[PDB]
Amino acid sequence: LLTPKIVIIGAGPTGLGAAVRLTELGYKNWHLYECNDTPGGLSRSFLDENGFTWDLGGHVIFSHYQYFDDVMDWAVQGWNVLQRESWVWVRGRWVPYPFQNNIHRLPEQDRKRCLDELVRSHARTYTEPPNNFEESFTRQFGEGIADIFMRPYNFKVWAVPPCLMSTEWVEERVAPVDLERIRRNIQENRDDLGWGPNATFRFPQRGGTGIIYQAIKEKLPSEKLTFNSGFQAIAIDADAKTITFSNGEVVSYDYLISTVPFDNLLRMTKGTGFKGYDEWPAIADKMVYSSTNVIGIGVKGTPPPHLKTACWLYFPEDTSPFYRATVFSNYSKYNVPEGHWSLMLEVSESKYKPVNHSTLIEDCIVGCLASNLLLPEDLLVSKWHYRIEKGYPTPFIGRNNLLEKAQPELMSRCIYSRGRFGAWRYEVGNQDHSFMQGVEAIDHVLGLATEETTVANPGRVNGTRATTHFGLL
Ligand SMILES: Cc1cc2nc3c(=O)[nH]c(=O)nc-3n(C[C@H](O)[C@H](O)[C@H](O)COP(=O)(O)OP(=O)(O)OC[C@H]3O[C@@H](n4cnc5c(N)ncnc54)[C@H](O)[C@@H]3O)c2cc1C
Ligand SMILES: O=c1ccn([C@@H]2O[C@H](COP(=O)(O)OP(=O)(O)O)[C@@H](O)[C@H]2O)c(=O)[nH]1
Repeated sequence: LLTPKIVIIGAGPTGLGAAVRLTELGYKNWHLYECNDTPGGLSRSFLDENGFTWDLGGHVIFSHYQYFDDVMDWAVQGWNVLQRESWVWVRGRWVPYPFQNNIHRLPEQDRKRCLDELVRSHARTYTEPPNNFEESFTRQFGEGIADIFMRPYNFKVWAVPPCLMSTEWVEERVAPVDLERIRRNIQENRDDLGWGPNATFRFPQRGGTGIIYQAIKEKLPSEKLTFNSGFQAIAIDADAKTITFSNGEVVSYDYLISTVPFDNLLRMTKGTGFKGYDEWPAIADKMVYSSTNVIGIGVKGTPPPHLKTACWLYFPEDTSPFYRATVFSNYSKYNVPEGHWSLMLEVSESKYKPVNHSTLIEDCIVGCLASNLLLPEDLLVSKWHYRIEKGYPTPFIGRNNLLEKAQPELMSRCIYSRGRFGAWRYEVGNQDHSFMQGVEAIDHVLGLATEETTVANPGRVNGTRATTHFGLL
């Protein structure tokens, strides 16, 4: 009776993060609402008619937090730990990831060009920092690496011209180069391997990453969770402190942990005394994102020799519509029926880059044949396609300024908008980040913590590993 009623909207990792922290604390006065039947949001998994396990782009787990690792161990027994083997298909070669560090694997002419332009851009200095991502990577890597990889690959994944993107999200995503190391790589044909936070990752033996959140759902108190299409939140009244759902039910909260898209939130949230309130519709309109198409191809037999131990593959060239392919069957044999393997292809989509959905599956197959993934004789089963409206929250120029206009106003009225699209911060938009934003929001609501470091300070969380444990393990 004395504790605040905490309501969580969304059973993705962020929402489930909040629910797990509350459960760990033995907190009783909360409830979680989800409009889908399945927990896990963008990290959910599917099982098809033919025994193929699929998900939304071949998710792998790589945690920045001891807490989240403990939760993984608690929720799921039976993990595979893999060494990342990732490649770029470009100029007819398999270039080890990251592209920019491994230009010695390009054909001679392209390698020379890449090296020469890197030397050239090193020779050019500038009074002001780059104003955008394209200016940044062009100055940093030179015109060779920009033209061959950065420019075409980035438009291909983001579906937004990179000159419209900010430059501060890149810390753990875009690897730097060192001219001396590259020259030596070229003399020795020495691959530069191991860079990045996912150089090692873990993957559940059965059920994909989505089994994590299905297991978590099972471990939480059933009467505190609602999974039902009628419980899609469609209006928030911040004065009354109520949520109205599509089925017409109205419920109260003292605190709201919202994980719905930030633009959706702004559009459906009413109240008085919000500073800047009448700007909210224009703010919502300015939030840039790409949609994501996932295509699953089930294949009879076993992968060809070059893909035997591959994880994921990058495709900058226009001979394929997908920016990435994942050999999902290499993450776990239980992902496919006996005697098969599988590819998962991702194709980005936006107003800048429209997609013809009626030909999408066939176009991907043509892409696979032209990109060394499939052969004409391959026998395909379980062709599958799924489209996600909000796939990547683009780190567009001005993003922070926009978030700063409204987020503090929402928080002052006990509304915490968190998660991949809840907070719209790509650089802390993976599963561990999201889950932890949920955990940290709960700590902040309950006064157990002064700050929410993940959502507020991406530099700090991605530079250190958080040490603190999860009690239930
Ligand atoms: C192609 C792709 C590949 C990815 N790969 C990786 C990876 O390899 N590793 C990794 O760690 N992360 C990966 N991610 C990121 C991962 O998907 C997210 O970090 C995570 O799913 C975000 O969780 P979230 O709960 O903040 O949002 P979501 O996961 O989208 O969860 C939000 C939930 O809210 C619900 N909801 C929305 N609106 C309402 C409403 N109005 N009413 C009621 N419920 C609502 C939704 O149904 C959903 O279930 C990938 C993402 C994509 C798109
Ligand atoms: O060889 C590479 C591959 C990717 N990237 C950059 O790293 C970013 C993140 O890509 P990744 O596959 O790591 O993240 P994801 O798309 O899965 O979120 C991309 O946008 C690229 O700009 C890069 O610099 N070199």
